[PDB]
Amino acid sequence: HMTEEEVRKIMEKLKKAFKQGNPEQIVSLLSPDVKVDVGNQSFSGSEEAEKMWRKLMKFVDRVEVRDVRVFENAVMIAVEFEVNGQRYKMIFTFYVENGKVSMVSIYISPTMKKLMKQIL
Amino acid sequence: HMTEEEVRKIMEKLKKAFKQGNPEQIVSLLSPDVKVDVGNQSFSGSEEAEKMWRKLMKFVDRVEVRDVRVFENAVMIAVEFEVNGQRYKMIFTFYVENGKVSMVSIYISPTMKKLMKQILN
Ligand SMILES: [Cl-]
Ligand SMILES: [Cl-]
Repeated sequence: HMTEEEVRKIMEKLKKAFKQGNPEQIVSLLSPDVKVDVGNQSFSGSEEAEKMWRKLMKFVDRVEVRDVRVFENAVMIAVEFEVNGQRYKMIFTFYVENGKVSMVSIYISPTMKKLMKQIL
Repeated sequence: HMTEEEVRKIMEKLKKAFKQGNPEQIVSLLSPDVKVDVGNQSFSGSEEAEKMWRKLMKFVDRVEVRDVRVFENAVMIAVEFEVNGQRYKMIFTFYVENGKVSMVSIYISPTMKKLMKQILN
């Protein structure tokens, strides 16, 4: 259980990590047993989460935080990604437990899934 | 891509099915290829989703909606379930595509983890 102010803190740090593009910042906010579900792929590790993040960031030329909201212990972040001149929209949901993200839920538009399945 | 007004209609239908009892409304909102992620388990297809949903709702003796919120194509519902005298907080995130729910993400309390394991297994 975390206070409203507690969740807002991680939110601002998650927001700063996305915009500035520092991957180490993102990873430090994840719990060691963080569960990441995105599309058909699922990841159990925190170190595995970092691997998939960097594997995505190596194709992304431009990151842009569109909007950020906080619902209970969830932090939602709308992100636009530019890959090969093309823009894509992703939705991230970070569920926080004890000051760190315990679960990450990412929505992927059908056209994005193609790219993820292509540029894999 | 769906308009803000189109996502709100689904939200109200979702909100209504929670403020009321029947899960028969939520299954009608599900896409045939819907993906439900609860705990470490994932459920694919409306058939498996309607099964998992029904089994869970049969364990719940009381439902209270704490809050509802819309964010892009995502519908968030904060709920309190009561199973065997004990009460648990949960969050439902419904991702909408073309008027139906393509993906459902369910967060549960750590204290509900063992209990959720018994129901689904
Ligand atoms: Cl997109
Ligand atoms: Cl907008």
